[PDB]
Amino acid sequence: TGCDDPPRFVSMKPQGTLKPSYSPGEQIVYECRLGFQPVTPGQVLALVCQDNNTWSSLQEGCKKRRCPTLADPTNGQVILVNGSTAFGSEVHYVCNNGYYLLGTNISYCEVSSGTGVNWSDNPPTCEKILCQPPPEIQNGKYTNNHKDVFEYNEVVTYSCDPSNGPDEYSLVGESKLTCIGNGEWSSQPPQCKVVKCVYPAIEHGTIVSGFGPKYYYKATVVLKCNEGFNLYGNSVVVCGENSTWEPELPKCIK
Ligand SMILES: *[C@@H]1O[C@H](CO)[C@@H](O)[C@H](O)[C@H]1NC(C)=O
Ligand SMILES: *[C@@H]1O[C@H](CO)[C@@H](O)[C@H](O)[C@H]1NC(C)=O
Repeated sequence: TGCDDPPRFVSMKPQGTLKPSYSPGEQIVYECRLGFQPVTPGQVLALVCQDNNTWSSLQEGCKKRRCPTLADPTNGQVILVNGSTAFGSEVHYVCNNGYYLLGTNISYCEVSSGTGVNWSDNPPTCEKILCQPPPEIQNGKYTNNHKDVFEYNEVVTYSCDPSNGPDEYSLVGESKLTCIGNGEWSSQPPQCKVVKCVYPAIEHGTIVSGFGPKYYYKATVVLKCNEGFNLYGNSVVVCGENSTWEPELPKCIK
């Protein structure tokens, strides 16, 4: 009656295509699967429908190929996340602080070749993160203007110039910015401009805090009403970026 069904193997497959039923004496030849290689090259792998209607005994014949081992790129590292360079395993590339990755971070062990295995991508490099000097602004000299390039985390501080005339400047934005990316700084070069707010006045209400001669940017003035009045607006104002009291001035209604 024969042997109708053949057992599937880990590392092998029938070389050609199978028919529904086999009769005794016939043989199925096996071959390494993709990504495998012979355990003992040359050794012919085949099942034989024996005369007892069973399939003969065939040991496992191939073994997972492996992509070449990989070295850590300079200033970085390669991670065998799967614990080997086996076929069907992936590696991750990462760079040390101060360094960015140039290339493809994840590489795959693939049977790109009809015969043989190779990584899907070449290894990246790790390039040091050097960003160019920040732009000077109006009356704004950054530190190390004389310097030509800043490495990672080098920090520049922005200096407002001396007064053009009577009233001095007030540096809007953040004075200190740092080199955090290969071509990136952390903050925009901050505007340095004379910011002064109008003296805060309130009918029936005294100025509790402040009294600064000139209320420059970020000055802060607390205000409260005179005896008998109930506050209606917000007690604390802040000299604004646009020289406007932020928020609006309070009122002191009966
Ligand atoms: C190998 O590791 C990666 C990352 O954890 C995971 O995505 C993948 O499934 C793993 N593959 C194997 C064969 O373990
Ligand atoms: C690898 O880099 C790509 C961009 O090249 C990014 O989209 C991806 O999230 C990164 N993955 C890892 C594990 O670093």
